Amino acid sequence: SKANVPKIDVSPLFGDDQAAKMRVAQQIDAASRDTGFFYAVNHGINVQRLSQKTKEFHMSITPEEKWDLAIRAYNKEHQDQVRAGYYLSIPGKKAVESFCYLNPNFTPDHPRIQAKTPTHEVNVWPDETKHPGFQDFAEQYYWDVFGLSSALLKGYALALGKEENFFARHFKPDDTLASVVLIRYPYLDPYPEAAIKTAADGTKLSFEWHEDVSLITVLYQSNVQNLQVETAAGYQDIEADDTGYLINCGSYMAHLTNNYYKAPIHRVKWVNAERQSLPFFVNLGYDSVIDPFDPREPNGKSDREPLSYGDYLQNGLVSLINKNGQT
Ligand SMILES: CC1(C)S[C@@H]2[C@H](NC(=O)CCC[C@H](N)C(=O)O)C(=O)N2[C@H]1C(=O)O
Ligand SMILES: [Fe+2]
Repeated sequence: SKANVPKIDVSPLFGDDQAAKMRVAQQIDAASRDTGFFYAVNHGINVQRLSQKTKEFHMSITPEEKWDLAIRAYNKEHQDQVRAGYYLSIPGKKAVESFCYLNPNFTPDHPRIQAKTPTHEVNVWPDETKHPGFQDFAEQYYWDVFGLSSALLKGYALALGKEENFFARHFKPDDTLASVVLIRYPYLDPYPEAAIKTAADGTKLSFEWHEDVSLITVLYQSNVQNLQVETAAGYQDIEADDTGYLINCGSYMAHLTNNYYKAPIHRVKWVNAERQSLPFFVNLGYDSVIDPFDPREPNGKSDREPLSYGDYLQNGLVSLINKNGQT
């Protein structure tokens, strides 16, 4: 059965028509209370070019380069790379591979880098001559999707009865913990069975059920259907749409809203197809704390304790590896 995933024209969130912004907020509210997914359309980002530049990267990087960029899970020499870098495939065992990068403003002179604060790292990049234009393209993409995400956060805020900068004031270029992951799901013949997981209902999967570790997740994927969302009605297929961004809440949103906006449980079906999954995880700053609330209660009070974003994030990232494995 197909999940209800509405297409929402988010362009008013970039402008000054406040009533039009409220009508978008209502759609976000409805989707958030239903399956928890929607497609953002009329978002302004050139996703075809994103896909093409990502393809050029994934198909030309070499094994040597992958070792040289590898996170510490794959390369013991890179002890500072917990988040940022290359996540290698393991032919015959693990099909997916990916490249993660963080805020380009996390430079060696950034105060959180100097302090060695958890979850902050300086990005690693391949050689420019081997991948001309890639670093520059990827850094600008970070800021293009940052901008889209800021507009979406205005929509969420309004949807929850707040002023539009409720979330966005904690989402800032100098300190956001947001990440881009460029994931390659390959076509393989034969496809290794160890890379295929099986759900309790029999569905072959590439990644097991989870909630995202994010405030919201802003995802581009190729036009190959693969995601499913759990609803009271069972797991439902999310249709692909390679012209839109698939949006959903992460568990920090669920905490902040006392589950009024749940972090939907979702999973990735196994498909033997060469495709791309390019999430942007919208994370706040390390010390950002928003007081939890509950938009279902007249006084809006919640019995949840405030949680800093950095505490959330550090704990969540490890937990997800422990539950569904090292990606
Ligand atoms: C379904 C997803 C988009 S979300 C799910 C899974 N998510 C993660 O591993 C989180 C990675 C966070 C990142 N390294 C960081 O440091 O910020 C992943 O990747 N999966 C994607 C996929 O498999 O397509
Ligand atoms: Fe996810």
